[PDB]
Amino acid sequence: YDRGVNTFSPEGRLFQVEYAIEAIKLGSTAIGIQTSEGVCLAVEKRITSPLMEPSSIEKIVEIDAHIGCAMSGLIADAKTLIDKARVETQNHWFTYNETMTVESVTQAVSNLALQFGEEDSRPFGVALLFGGVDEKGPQLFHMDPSGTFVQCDARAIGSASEGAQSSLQEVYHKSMTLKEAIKSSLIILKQVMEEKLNATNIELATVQPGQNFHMFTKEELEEVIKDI
Amino acid sequence: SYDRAITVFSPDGHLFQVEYAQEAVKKGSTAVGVRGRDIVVLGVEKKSVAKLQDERTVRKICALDDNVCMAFAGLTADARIVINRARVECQSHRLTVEDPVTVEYITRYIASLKQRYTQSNGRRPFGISALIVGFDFDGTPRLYQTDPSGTYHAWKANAIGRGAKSVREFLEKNYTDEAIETDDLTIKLVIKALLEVVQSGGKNIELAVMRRDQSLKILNPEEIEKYVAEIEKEKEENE
Amino acid sequence: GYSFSLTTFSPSGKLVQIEYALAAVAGGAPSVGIKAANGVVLATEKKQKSILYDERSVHKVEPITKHIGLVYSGMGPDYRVLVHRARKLAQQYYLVYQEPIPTAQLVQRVASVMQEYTQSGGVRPFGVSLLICGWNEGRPYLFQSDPSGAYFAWKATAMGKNYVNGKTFLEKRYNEDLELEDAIHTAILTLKESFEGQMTEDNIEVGICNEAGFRRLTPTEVKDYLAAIA
Amino acid sequence: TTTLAFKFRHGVIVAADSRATAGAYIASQTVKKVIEINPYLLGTMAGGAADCSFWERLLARQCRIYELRNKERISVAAASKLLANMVYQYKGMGLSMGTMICGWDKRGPGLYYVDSEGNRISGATFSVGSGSVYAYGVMDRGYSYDLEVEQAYDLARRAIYQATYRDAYSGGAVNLYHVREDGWIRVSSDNVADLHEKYSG
Amino acid sequence: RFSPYVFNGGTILAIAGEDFAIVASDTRLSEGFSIHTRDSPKCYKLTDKTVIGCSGFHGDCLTLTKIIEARLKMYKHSNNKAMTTGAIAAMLSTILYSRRFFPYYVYNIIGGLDEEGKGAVYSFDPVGSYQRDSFKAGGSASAMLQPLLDNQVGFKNMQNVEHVPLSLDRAMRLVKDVFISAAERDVYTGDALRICIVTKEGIREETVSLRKD
Amino acid sequence: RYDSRTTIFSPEGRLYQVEYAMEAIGHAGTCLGILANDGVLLAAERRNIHKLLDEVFFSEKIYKLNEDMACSVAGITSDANVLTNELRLIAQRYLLQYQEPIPCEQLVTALCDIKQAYTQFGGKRPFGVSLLYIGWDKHYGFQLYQSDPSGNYGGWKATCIGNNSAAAVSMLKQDYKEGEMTLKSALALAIKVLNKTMDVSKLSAEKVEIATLTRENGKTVIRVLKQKEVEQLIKKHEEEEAKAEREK
Amino acid sequence: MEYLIGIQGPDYVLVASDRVAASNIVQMKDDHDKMFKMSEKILLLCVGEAGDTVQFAEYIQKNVQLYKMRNGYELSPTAAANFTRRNLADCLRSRTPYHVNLLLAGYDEHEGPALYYMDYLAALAKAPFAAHGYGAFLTLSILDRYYTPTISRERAVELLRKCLEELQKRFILNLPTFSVRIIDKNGIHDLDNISFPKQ
Amino acid sequence: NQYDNDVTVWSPQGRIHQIEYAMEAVKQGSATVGLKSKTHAVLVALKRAQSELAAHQKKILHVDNHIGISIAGLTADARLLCNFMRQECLDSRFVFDRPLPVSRLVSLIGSKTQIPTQRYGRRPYGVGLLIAGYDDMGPHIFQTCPSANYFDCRAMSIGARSQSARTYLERHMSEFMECNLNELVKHGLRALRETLPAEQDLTTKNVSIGIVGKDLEFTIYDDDDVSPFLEGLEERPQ
Amino acid sequence: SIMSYNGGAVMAMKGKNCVAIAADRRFGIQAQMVTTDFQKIFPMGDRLYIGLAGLATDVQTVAQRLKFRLNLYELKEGRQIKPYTLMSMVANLLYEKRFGPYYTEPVIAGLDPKTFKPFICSLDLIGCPMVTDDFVVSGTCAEQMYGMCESLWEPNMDPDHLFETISQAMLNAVDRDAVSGMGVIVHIIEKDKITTRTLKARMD
Repeated sequence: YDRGVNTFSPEGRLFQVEYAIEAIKLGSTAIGIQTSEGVCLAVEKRITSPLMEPSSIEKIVEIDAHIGCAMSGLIADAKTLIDKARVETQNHWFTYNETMTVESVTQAVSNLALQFGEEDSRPFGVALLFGGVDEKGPQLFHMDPSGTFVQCDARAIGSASEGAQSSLQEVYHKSMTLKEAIKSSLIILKQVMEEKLNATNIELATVQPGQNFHMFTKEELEEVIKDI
Repeated sequence: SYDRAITVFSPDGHLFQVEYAQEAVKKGSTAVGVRGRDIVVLGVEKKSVAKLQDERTVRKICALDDNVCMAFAGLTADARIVINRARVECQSHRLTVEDPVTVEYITRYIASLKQRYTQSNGRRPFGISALIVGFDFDGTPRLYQTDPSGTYHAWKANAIGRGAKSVREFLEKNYTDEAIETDDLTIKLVIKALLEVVQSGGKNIELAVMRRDQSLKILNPEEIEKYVAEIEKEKEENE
Repeated sequence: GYSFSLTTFSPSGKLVQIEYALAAVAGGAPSVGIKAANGVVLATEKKQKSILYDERSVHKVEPITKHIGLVYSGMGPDYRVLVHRARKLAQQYYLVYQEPIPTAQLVQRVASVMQEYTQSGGVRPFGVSLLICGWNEGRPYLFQSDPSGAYFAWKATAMGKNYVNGKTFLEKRYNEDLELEDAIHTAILTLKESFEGQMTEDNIEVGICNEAGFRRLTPTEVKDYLAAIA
Repeated sequence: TTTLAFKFRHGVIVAADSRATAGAYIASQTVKKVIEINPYLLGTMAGGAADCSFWERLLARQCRIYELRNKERISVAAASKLLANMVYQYKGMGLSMGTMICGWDKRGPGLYYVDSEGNRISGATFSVGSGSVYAYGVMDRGYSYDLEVEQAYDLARRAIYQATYRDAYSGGAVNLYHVREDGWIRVSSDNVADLHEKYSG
Repeated sequence: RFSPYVFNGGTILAIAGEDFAIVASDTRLSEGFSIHTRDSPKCYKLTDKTVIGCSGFHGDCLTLTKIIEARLKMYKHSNNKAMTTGAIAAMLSTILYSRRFFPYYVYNIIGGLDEEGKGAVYSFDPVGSYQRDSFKAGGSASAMLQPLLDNQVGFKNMQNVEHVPLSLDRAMRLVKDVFISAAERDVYTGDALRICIVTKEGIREETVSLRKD
Repeated sequence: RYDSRTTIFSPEGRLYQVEYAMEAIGHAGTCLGILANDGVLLAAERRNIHKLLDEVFFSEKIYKLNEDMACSVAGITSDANVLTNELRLIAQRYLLQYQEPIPCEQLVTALCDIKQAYTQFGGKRPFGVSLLYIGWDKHYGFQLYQSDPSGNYGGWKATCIGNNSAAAVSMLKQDYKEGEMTLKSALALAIKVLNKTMDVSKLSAEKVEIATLTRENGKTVIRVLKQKEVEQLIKKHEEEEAKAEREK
Repeated sequence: MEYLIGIQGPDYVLVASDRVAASNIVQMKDDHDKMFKMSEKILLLCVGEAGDTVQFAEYIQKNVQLYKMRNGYELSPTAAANFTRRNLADCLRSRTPYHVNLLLAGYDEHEGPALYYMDYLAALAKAPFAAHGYGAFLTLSILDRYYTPTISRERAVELLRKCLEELQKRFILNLPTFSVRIIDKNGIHDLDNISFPKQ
Repeated sequence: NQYDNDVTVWSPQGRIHQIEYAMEAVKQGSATVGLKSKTHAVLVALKRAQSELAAHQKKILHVDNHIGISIAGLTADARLLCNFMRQECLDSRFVFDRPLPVSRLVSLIGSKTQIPTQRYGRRPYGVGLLIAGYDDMGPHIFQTCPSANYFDCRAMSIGARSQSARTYLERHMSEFMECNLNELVKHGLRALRETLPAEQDLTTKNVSIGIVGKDLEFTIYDDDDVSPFLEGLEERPQ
Repeated sequence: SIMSYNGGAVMAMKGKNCVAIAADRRFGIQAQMVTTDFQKIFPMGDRLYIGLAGLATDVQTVAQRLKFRLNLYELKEGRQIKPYTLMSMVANLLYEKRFGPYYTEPVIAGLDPKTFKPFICSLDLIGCPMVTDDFVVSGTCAEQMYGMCESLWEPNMDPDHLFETISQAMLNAVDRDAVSGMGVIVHIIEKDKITTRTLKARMD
């Protein structure tokens, strides 16, 4: 039937948004873990050429000085959602003198994740992970092209999604620490990627309560690899 | 096999009409470009003149601002609009903000213009792919490229056009970890790379350089003939 | 598969729907225009179905300005649209330039109106071709438009049913100069060429352009010409 | 109201008073007339209270988005230009705004002056306010480009004191900021009645 | 011809305590040389930790109060929490500036507790500039109240007087005495005195009569 | 198939509606222009010269457009009159703005941007019109240009477009002159080329048209020369043909 | 109020302005520049209101540069002058009129040098010399006295010095320094700054 | 099947199939149960987990101080009707300075969802609203449907396998008007446990309870205050 | 007034088979002159000119808008424009700015394009046309120009005495005006040729 978003199935359903979830599946993998000491985050780069400059490939962007991000799926759809999410926290600070909470960021983002045929275009092709430290401690969230917003404790999306999530439920518990969960993460990464893991295949991002700066690791990452 | 609309996802999640535009790039002329120590350079593969026309109207390399360059592929109808549009934006930026325009700002504009142009039906996407070169952002040489999907992206060396795959594999075995200084050496790299042309006539090359402080310098077919002579001369000594 | 829309081409040739609209012109009533040395004669064919129809209700020869007349062959209800368009467009010249619009100038503009209905994509073109006459600056004029938007200048022509007989007739039947009266005698003779019945003062309808202006004939005037018409 | 700003070898000095009146009635004595835009930009409040407060906050909303997109701080000449274009659209509608833009840049120190009329100019020394002309005399007599750091602190603190003495619409405390290459730093904030005993001896 | 403004009188007082805040106003509503009513308090309980006062043109005071209470609910269903005292003061400045070229003729003072449990007072102007103070007096009798509170609370122009912080019980009799002296010399003041006290246990109200002339 | 609107792309991948438009130019008339020092010319073919017509305009293919430029035309007449009314209105808009004539290239790019824009926005028919350009300016003198239904153009020294204009280019390269480019050498070349394309014997002067553009004392006159002086140009070519076979 | 001057030569154009940016009593800036390089052979001088000078003249500044990048060659000084007049006259009958006074200095390869005059009501004029401001009254009769159409560039700087010293004598405003350009077949050359030891 | 493409096209039997398909989208969501006494209207919903460690997606959501709604169906049309719902409530507070009557709020929803069921270019809203409220005449339980037929009811259960909850409510609807706040709640969550497969139990982490009362503002409980409600239950009769 | 902001004077006069038109040369703001070569007479085709006077902004603006509409007219029609047709064209252009009017008052002079027949007319600032048989004038110094032309005009005049009449009319009337002068240019056109002369006037 499908061929268009203005159409139902006899059973449910779409059949158009279902195909949008399929477009995530050929993206790169990405893992974020929520822990009481702070939210760590990891991703795989998949660099093609050595002539290809590596830092032009973004997977972690900085939404605000206490909220990180991680994406998969279509880059062309992603750059629009990153652009608004920076503005929405910025307007909220302009009219309230405060920082927008991590949950209410994604509410503003999901409000045009679902506008695709709801005017008076296609749905987007990108899934997102949002980590941040607001007044309720550290938070980690996840959305989809269907706008279904949810909270996750440790999520992994992109390709190797099911292969990560099965292994990731084995090691997670409530009383983790931040330095434990970083090396707990990239053990899963080298199991699910195809290349030998080095300092050029992956990158990290951690946010802490007292360390609103530096959602990043810059060649201290080389030290974490030999601590495997 | 529905390939007849741009707002439809495949059941394995594709946009084939975006994918079909990039096939139209591969019927375009090749163009390469590297960045150097101080002097950037790019070269094109110019097709044969048909003996009865003027050749100052077949312009394939243009400048947007006084310090940023441009090389494209695809089809010249869609290329002329994007050039004419981006000349306005790099000029209007200077009015609203008194700086010169960085090379990174103008590629985000071209990509975002090609971005929003993809999404609506009845707007056939731009089947071109651009190379943007400029040592403009405070003495720092950069080169980027675009894509008909609308994804700007940074390389250190590049090739487009018909059979760019041969050239890109050629550069990885040729672009040394030695950063090629002595900028005629860097020009000798590109002229040797374009000497592995689809035809390599020798008299069909137009190279354009920029020494990061001057304006654009189109080379002349006597100086470019000198560099082709020393490439064959130095290659004969290797035996 | 190309014969259902208008905004696309055929792989070899031209637009299909405009060619089908020209087939509607061929299935219309016959009409003759002859440019004489001093005037232009228009003539058409007006047969009603029954005896019941009044002949003095709807007219064919129709004035646009005091020196510009106009006939057709096609579909009558589409004709009334672009007549009323050509009326209002002729005044807009006169409001600007304070001068009666020359006959070359309307046909620039009326064809640009018939142009616009050949656009995309939910409108149909006209099914009417026209014959436009007028005596501007001494020399007369006789033009012909079409639903495509082209426009020409005939010495003499014919459109409607059985026009190819009337083309071959007037090809043999034209010279460079006759008077306005002898043009009328040969314009009724070519309408009689393809006719079914007794041609009376009500079966035909004739209008002329003198240099003294445009006028259409009364039935008494059209009787006396058809009386002793060869 | 009296503000002043000057740049020298070691950065930019910003100083202002703290009295806000309403006709002949003093509203407050503790008005912060130097608006802290960023950790690297400072703006003043001279002519109109809510007008200078709103549009500079809207400028601080704008420069943060520029930093997130381009991964680089905005230049001082750029932030002065963006404020000039926003105000010019409301020209003649009755805005009062006479602020100054201060900050370190890749070109070095930066000092621009912005009116509600559209007078975007650069310069070395400026003084804006009702008691501004009382400050141009005492500052220009003591100004040098090669002043010391502690000497320049005593110059600007003296110049506000002489302005609040003659003018009636200037008083309160004397704030003092110092723009360094890394960022601005608050120096001190002294009451005039304490400076009166120091300067008289 | 038609003029869109009129003056209604009123006097608003706020004092930021160490762990409290006191907002007081009279209840007289007047116009010209007439008394509309003797029962019209200017206090408004926004949240359990924030009370606002509104003076000036009364038709704008009714409008502006209803705009704020709508946007409190719009914050809460969008953010799952109530606004702070400082967030309301930041929001109100945008609302007042939004009609810059047809202004509200309203003087505003917001008193309430911060996130640390201390007093906070934000004064305003009709166009929307604000600052945090320790005490402000707004309205018609504002010039009769600021010089006295500088003496008692701020201890200005006093020699060899120690600075004990204002207790709650001492602050009550200061508020009750300044309005008695204000009702003698101002004509737009009298008939009652509504006092609101914001603590960490809720909001208490108290009414003290004044002279009725 | 891929028979829909101009959007979309084919796979492999190209644009069929543009190809159907550009190929359909071969069913049109015939127009050409030649190299010249101190001049430029155009030549064209009268089609459908049936004897019941008037030629009240005496200028059908050629449209003097600005003051020092004209153009030929080939394709659908319905789209032809739209562009010529547009293109004259472009040049006067430039002249209103600068008080200087339009310099003969950015006129062409202005039209080709319009002719392009119907290929991207749906759903419009692309213009099925190709046409030439002749003109003089301050910067390059005499020029030639070649419009396409795609919106692409090119500057030529001698070209031709129309009905049988695939073999006429071969005679132009066989009779390429350079340096020597006088008008009488150029007019004599043009009547020989139309003699190859048109299969009508003896080449009646009522079947052709020749328009020239020279430069005289700062005026840039434009000559659409009448049928009396075509006769001395035809019989000169008839004379040169009979003399050329005397060597056999 | 402030001052401009426009001496035209046989193959050069001599222009000069002042460097003052005063605010109602005080003189905030004494090295202000009023000279706008539109192109490599065209200058622009702008005198008017507080905001309309920078907003309008930069709109013309960036718009002529667009013509250069897009066509590949440069505007003539005649067409560049006559484009500016079109922009005031269109924006005159509106809620936002611009109140500036201009004069244009250009050199052509085909027409030689050129000087144009512009009012705030957008009237063009082709003049052999021009001036603006209140100092235009005292000085242009001196320049009318000693002008020769066949004058050398050394006499023109000397005639400029005569033209400025009487403005130092009988004009109430201060005006100490005066920046000077010159335009010839090569391009815009900057001459030395003109200042005044008064007493 | 050729009539089964648009909302505009009638069938040759008179049944528009696109409205019939949006009814099936309501059965994709979980079950939820609403009921009322003379004084208290209680709606109880069932959460569903996405993964083992993700949070459970919420169902009951606050609208006004006297109205709260439940949800079933697409989350796109959930927040889309919610933002229309909250806007109309504060307008009556702003204009009339009274709370809305609950009955005439729902008539605005039926006028809202009617237009995308007739004009072309917009799908119907696949959604399953259950509404509890207090006007001046006591509690109310309303349900809607994507066919815009809103029903007044005294007990209702919609969602996946929600028929087994309805059969429980029919043989206990006489008991509902008289009981207090306490067992009225656990009359209601005895109905949800028949919409469960018999191997798992109604725990704390998967259920929400919202109560609006005659003197009680609409309050949502979750995961900690459910334990005073889950006490005093029997096991499943297996 | 706004008409008295820059001054100006335009005069046309009909002869036997010829027609003459004249104007001043001074450009200046209210009391200060600027230049003495300001064009106020513009050619519109052959043997047909136009003169403009009033606000110097609208003099240059209307002359460019009218040239815009003329060249589009002479390309849709192969013929040139008739003098009556131009008068109807100008009056349309002025009346469109009915409430925002251009501050100018045109004067049209020319011959017939086919015959030899002269034509003169003038318009108001909102477009009321007015054809005469002897002379039309416009500008600030209107009343001085009426006093000279009522006495010096003769019905049938050769191009010699037509030149001397309009010369003596313009020299004596403008010297009585304050804001007009600094030279007078005269166009005298006829069927065979066009003569342009400039007169020796007072430069004070």
